[PDB]
Amino acid sequence: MSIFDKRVNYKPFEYPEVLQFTEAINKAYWVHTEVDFTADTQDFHAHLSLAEKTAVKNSLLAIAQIEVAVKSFWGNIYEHFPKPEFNGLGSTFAECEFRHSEAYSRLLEVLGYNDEFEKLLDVPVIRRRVDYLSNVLKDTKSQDNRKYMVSLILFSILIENVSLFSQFAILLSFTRFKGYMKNVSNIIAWTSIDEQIHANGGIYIINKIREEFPDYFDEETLALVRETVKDSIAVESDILDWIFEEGEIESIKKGDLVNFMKFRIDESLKQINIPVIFDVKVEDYKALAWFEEEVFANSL
Amino acid sequence: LVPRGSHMSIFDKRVNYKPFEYPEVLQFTEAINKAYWVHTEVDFTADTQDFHAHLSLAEKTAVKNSLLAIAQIEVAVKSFWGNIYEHFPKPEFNGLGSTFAECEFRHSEAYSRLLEVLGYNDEFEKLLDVPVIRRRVDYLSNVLKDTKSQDNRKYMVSLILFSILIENVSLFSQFAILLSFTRFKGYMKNVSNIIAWTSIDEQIHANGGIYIINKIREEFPDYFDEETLALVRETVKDSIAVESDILDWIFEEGEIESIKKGDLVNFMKFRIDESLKQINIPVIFDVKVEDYKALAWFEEEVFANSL
Amino acid sequence: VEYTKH
Ligand SMILES: [Mn+2]
Ligand SMILES: [Mn+2]
Ligand SMILES: [Mn+2]
Ligand SMILES: [Mn+2]
Repeated sequence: MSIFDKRVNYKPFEYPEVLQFTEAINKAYWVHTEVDFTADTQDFHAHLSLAEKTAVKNSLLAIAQIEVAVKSFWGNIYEHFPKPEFNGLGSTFAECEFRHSEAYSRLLEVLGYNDEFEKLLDVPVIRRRVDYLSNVLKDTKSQDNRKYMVSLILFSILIENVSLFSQFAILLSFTRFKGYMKNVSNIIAWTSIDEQIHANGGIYIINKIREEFPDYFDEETLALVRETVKDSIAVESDILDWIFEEGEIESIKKGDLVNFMKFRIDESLKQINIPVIFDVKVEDYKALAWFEEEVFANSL
Repeated sequence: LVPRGSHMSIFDKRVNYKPFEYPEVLQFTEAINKAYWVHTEVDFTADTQDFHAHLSLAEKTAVKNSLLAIAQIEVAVKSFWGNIYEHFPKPEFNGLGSTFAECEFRHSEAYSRLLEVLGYNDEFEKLLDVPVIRRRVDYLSNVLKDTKSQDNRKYMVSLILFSILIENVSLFSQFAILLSFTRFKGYMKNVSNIIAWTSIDEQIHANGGIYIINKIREEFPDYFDEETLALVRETVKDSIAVESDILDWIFEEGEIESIKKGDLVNFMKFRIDESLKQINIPVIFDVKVEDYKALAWFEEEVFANSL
Repeated sequence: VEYTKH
């Protein structure tokens, strides 16, 4: 049978590599109640400039825009790939996304941004972000396996692998270079690991579909993906202007963030056999090479 | 004090994430989070040596069949909890749903492991050769038939039976049998860890189910009508008959020292009644005193084998 | 029915 065909018997798994992803989540398991942010609030109050406060605030608002929501994609993958192991993968990632929504909802509460979050659609660049995220997710529930596969590609490479990562990076720069917001940075680092596992899980599925239905990856599909990515990267660049609306900060630069995102996209596209779009030079993408090491450091 | 003239129901879709209309959901998700476990934590070498050297055929067969019976429910795609948000479209119920659904995959992987470890994959594949198991499949299919029903009254019925039977009772005789080996003979300690942890999980799922049933009570009291309550009473009665016969198959090679069928049957009947009380439904069995205290050690042993 | 509440 194919990846789209229902198997009744639990084991053996047809796609046993699913367990590498579920085991990674299991090993990385965390909940927000493990962290207290009192010390972070004190530093925010006493030791951050207006520019810095606004970058922290807007970065968290941007994260919440994606994370504080019902995210139904992963919980529904079993409807498209009706295998016991993909119900497992889906349920593990879905639960994970609930731990995320609770974590970012708490950060909003603790920092006093619940009113601003409710009014976030007043920000023009955010409305453009809602449109592209909607575009990506629109065929999430389509019975047309080709339509859905585009949703899956764009969900994995953009939404899981890229959309949030500039905000993660901004928040981690405070801890790395100034030693502030250590606990926020714990949450961020754990979320970044989870989301990398989600994106890689999506890449794994996409490549299984490519092995079994190479015809789905046609010229129209590849062109749609590349254009949507280009439009979305332009939107996330403008997000950066709003995050830094009160001024540039010392710990991280917008230019470096844009190259970071462009680089992350290309690497994902390579992994699923789609032509690179930006071709970022080594000296540009090395600027935020510290990201991975900071994520690892703040994982404990 | 002042009741609302109108309000959105549990079946309507709230779009904004917080505040939660049903904040108590978090009691159940936090209990699961706190009890979090996977089978990879556990090594069964000692248990297999215990099994090999120190258990009789009657005992081995009780262990094997209790595990095949647990596996029959656990080693499967269990899509109920992952599906509840389709019926109660609230952010909090997606979180409860997702939390219990992931838990059930930790369960399926755990019992799949025990089957491979104990060498019972062949017996599991052919489990439908056992008559009493085919009858268990029938009563389970009746509970589960309106799981995906758009008709809310019927779905509510599925949920009641799902919670009081499948989550709260159907497994618990097997859990008790396996635990008895540790409590009374100090064998199978690691297996009993897995079972104790599963027991804790399934109690939380049943109580979460019960919470949801009680919220539906408040919002739609007209749903708990005469026919519906009677439909539940009858299905429960039948189900307990099948699970009694499951015991006869589990002990097919003879009765064992650490636990007895009659005590187990009164244990099941009792916990059914308690779950009925909790959703304001009249008791069915009305067990004792002092039958059901035969297995009053259950919870203590569960608490003990969780480390 | 879809709706908001705070
Ligand atoms: Mn997330
Ligand atoms: Mn994710
Ligand atoms: Mn279970
Ligand atoms: Mn359960």
